[PDB]
Amino acid sequence: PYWLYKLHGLNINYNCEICGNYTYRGPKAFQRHFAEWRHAHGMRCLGIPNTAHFANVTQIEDAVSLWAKL
Amino acid sequence: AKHHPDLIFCRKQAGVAIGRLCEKCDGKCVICDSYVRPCTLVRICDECNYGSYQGRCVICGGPGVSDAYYCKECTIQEKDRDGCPKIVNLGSSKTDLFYE
Amino acid sequence: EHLQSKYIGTGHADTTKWEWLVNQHRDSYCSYMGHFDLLNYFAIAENESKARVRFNLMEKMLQPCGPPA
Amino acid sequence: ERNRPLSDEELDAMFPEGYKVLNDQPSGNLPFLKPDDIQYFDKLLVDVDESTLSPEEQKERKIMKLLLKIKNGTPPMRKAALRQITDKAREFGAGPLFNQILPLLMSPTLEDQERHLLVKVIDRILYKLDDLVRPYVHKILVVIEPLLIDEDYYARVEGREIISNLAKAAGLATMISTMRPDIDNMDEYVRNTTARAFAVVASALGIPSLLPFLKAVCKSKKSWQARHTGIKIVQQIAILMGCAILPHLRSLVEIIEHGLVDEQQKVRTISALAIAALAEAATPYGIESFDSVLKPLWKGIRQHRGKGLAAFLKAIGYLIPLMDAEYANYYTREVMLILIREFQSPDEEMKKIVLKVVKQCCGTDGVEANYIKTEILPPFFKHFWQHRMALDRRNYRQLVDTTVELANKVGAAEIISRIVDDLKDEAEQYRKMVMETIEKIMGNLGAADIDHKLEEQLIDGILYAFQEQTTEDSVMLNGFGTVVNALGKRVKPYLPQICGTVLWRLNNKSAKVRQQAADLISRTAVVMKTCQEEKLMGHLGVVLYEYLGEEYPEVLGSILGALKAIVNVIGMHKMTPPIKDLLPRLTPILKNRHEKVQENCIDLVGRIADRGAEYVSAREWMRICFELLELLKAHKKAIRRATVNTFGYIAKAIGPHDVLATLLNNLKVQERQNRVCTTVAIAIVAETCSPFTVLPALMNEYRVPELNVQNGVLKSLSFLFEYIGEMGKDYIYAVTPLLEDALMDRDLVHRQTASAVVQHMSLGVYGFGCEDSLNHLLNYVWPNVFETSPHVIQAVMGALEGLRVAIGPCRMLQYCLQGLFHPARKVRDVYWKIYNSIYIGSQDALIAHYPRIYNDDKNTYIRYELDYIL
Amino acid sequence: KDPYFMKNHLGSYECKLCLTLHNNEGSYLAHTQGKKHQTNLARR
Amino acid sequence: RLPPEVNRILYIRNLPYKITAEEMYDIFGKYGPIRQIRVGNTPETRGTAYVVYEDIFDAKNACDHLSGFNVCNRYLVVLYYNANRAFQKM
RNA sequence: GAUGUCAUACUUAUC
RNA sequence: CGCUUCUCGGCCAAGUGUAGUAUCUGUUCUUAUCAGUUUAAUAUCUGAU
Repeated sequence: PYWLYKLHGLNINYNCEICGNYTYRGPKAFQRHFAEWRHAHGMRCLGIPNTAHFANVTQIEDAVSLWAKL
Repeated sequence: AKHHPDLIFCRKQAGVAIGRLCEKCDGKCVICDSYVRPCTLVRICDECNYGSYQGRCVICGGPGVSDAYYCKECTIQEKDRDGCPKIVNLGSSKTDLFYE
Repeated sequence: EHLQSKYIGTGHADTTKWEWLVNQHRDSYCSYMGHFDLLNYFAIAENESKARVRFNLMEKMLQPCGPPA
Repeated sequence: ERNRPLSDEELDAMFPEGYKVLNDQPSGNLPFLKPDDIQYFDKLLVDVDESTLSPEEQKERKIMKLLLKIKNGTPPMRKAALRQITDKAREFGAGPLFNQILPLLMSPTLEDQERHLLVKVIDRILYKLDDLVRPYVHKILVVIEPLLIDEDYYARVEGREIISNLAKAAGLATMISTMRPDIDNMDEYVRNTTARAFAVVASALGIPSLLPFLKAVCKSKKSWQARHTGIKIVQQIAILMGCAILPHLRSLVEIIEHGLVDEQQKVRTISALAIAALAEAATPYGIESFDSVLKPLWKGIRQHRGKGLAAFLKAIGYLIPLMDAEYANYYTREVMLILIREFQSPDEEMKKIVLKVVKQCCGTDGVEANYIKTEILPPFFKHFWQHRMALDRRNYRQLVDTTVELANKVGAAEIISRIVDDLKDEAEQYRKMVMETIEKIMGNLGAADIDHKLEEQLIDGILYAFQEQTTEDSVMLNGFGTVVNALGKRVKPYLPQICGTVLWRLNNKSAKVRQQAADLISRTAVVMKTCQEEKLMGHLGVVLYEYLGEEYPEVLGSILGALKAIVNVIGMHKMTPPIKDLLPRLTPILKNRHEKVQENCIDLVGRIADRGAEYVSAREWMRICFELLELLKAHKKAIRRATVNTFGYIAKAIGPHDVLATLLNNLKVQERQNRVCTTVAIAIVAETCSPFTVLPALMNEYRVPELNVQNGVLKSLSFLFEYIGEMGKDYIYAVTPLLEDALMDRDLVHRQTASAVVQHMSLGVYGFGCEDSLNHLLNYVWPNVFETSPHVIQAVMGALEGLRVAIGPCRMLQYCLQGLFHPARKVRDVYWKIYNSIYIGSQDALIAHYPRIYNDDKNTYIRYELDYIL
Repeated sequence: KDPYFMKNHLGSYECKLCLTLHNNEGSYLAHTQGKKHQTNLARR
Repeated sequence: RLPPEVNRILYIRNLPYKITAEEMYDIFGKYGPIRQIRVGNTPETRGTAYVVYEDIFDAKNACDHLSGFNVCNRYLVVLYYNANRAFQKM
């Protein structure tokens, strides 16, 4: 259905530079996949621990500065 | 009152004129419109009680019978320290039923 | 609308932080000038009397936070 | 339509079986169009078929169809059309809406209900079209101008409200620009309507906002019509605002003093009427701003005679109580001869002005009673006490007020001896006016001045006025009751003369005579106990006990009121119609469909349950508690308030165990005004007896799988908490898991009832140490603030306003924290409203509960005064 | 024998397949025929 | 000025079964001319009647001064005629 | 999820 | 009509008016970009394309 995909914010391109510049078809889907195993495995390669401060972090250069600031 | 949302109060400077209530609205509060535990009387303003408007009902507007008073829930919530609780404009209440 | 014009210090949905801070500072200055205990504590903290503290609190009511932004 | 004759077939088709006889329709389901209303809705008879033929006027066609459906359609259809036109007033625009509304209201074949609906639509379409009806100000003013001068007071009030809304929406400059060519018009009625609209705009927008415009309009010398319109507008603004023109009295008096010196007598009469209206407002204190007005006015009473002299005499009589004592004495000492010379005036307006000035000329010191009784009262009795004065209401009420003022000034006996002769006349209006004047003289002064030579004549005149009454007015019965209350013990040689005329009035062919006799027995029931008359009351009660079989319900309700008055004036257990043979006698009387008869029966049943509950065998009360559930759902708002007290008295007498099950079984009726009236009765029964006995059963009604029963139980719990108040500290832990479970329901009405119950528990248990359950209920009431229903939002606001006083303003400021600077404006507005309500509830308490804010670069916000410590 | 109509805790009717509410008993019997209930039966 | 609930026909409940047509006509014609009167002759319709008047104002006066009137069977409740309430048995 | 027609049901001691 | 006896029975179609609201039922958008109003962000609208 087009209406259930337009009302729920689906079919909207979002880019995640942390998990290999992956694609996401929803803001709520991106917010749910941020606290997931795939984002934790993508952030574990850079050495950043899985905390609540890096929930809305997308770029690796900003996440590295947020990890060095703490 | 609380039943009609289009009713507005006077909210002027309260003087020494005590409010009055008719026989159809005797015992009911001015704001909460409750009949239990009266705590403080209502003080009307000088513009709402002058000449022919003396001793009239605050809610309805007819001839007053008893003295007007606020409930116990209005005195503790600082609702009696506001302006005059006199209904001035009558909109969508007791106007279409008279023509029908 | 009329609530902000009748009773000052209420605020609305488009109220900035500077006006809210100035209203809170004016309310704190009015509570310090009204209560005798806070004025006595402010006079015991400094070396000035109650009249000098009241004159300093009354002159600080005009823009207590500074110029607006 | 409702009085059209019907044939036998239509009458037979509307009756069920088992009874023995002893194109012209626009586009479908649109309502019936009148043959004279086929001009405004002429574009609706043809089909729309909107395809490459739909301009912006096609929305105006839908707006005209909605107006036609709201004008003569169904009231649900009218409500749907009003909801469609109020929510879409900004998208439709004020232009086509005004262009469709203005010729519809200007039709010569309209009605009162259609004009009222058009005025209601114009008032509801004025709140969304603010600052947009400025070119349509004159087109709305030309339709709202004859509404203020109408006969009905409701239409005039609606026109005044519409003019105030138009003045509030169009500002001050647009109304002054629109009302500027409407002052020098040729039509006098249109000029008076424009002056009334200008006075309404000045009352709605402030007096100094239109004071220099009115001063420029009054001081301009081009024609007498503009000055007359300005003086009429000033007089209407003085007569509309009573005590609001008192700070602006000098600025109006300085403009009014320029008049009454011109060659035109109409402008002088208008200036004198404006001065009288301004002195009317300043009735006790107008002299201060009037010393420049006393000199040309009084010479106008001396140099000329006519209507202007009558207006100057009215202005003098209005300004005379507003001056000093010596000035009022010097004014009344030189105006009594002019009042006596104007007693033979054939004009009705001059006679009315003289009767109005005679009440104010003798109201203080200076005027002796002997000179007023010698030279003022015989010409007032010979020239004003006629038959033509009682016809008009404005000429009867002013004459009655002047007679009451003359009786208060001179004496009550001198007026009674002159007004007792007109009580046995052949006219009903003059006798009613004389009875009202006698009742006012008895209520104000009294009956102590009346000797024994006039009291019997007055009682005979009152009996002749009551026995020869043709209307259904209660003035004669109230006058007889006032005479019996003012007489006191002086009516002891009158009770066989009166009551013997009462029972003889009880047996007649007419139906209103028995009701009038019962009303006279009910009004003279309190005068029998104070005069040591107990055998007559015991005979009248036994007579009225058999008088409950009158076929007229209007006489039966009056007989029930007389029986209630006899039971109130005498003892409850000492009545010759005793309660053992009256309470079963009233049990079939309670099933009457009338309003006043059932109200009197419910009042008598409540009095018998409160004062005589030991006169039954405890089985008829249980059978009357089931008939009390049918006493509700009546459009009178009085019997439903006494039925709950009667149910509470029955629960206090027979025990709160049988009436509670009857109240809980009647909770599922799915009808309005029947479940709230039973919840209030259950709350009154829980508040009269111990509420703990009603504690598990009210917890049982929420266990039934019904929404209406759960809502009625929650409303009964909220009403019981509001009636208890400080006694709710012991019943809060039992109602806490009920309120915690009712707030998590999907239904918004149950959440609003739980919020109201939490508000009642917070307002009742404030200052008792119950802030633990209130903080638990606030955590569930806080997600209910984001509702879209206004009733649920008002219940949540009342719960927040009740919990801020109970749990403290610090907890309310902590719960409202981090929401004032929210990104979403729909939550930010609710948070700003909650913060404004918390500031209006307790502003000084928010100083210690304010959070710490760090200082910025340019401005500082850290409180250094409270951060310091000694 | 409809396995989708259930009774709620407020004395109403609930269609679990389309997840719809109905106040009276006459609205649950009129909700079985329609565009949404047929699509929910065809999808399930 | 009249509410839309009033009509030319008025129903009466809990009427005495031993009442004759003359007494019912005398009770009905006190407020004006009565056009028709139908009394129930069924066990499911006993104690009820329908009185239709010629004038709407006379019918409103009869409804105002006939409700819960004195009657042997019981209070002579006189309610307004409704189309949906009269056909409730069907 | 929204719209515009229809029906059902609920709330404010409204009359 | 009065008194006595037997038997039977009683007592201690609830309407209309006003304000607000939650559900089905009959329906519509796979238009690719660009700029703007708006929205917390979507959605929607205006243009140009």
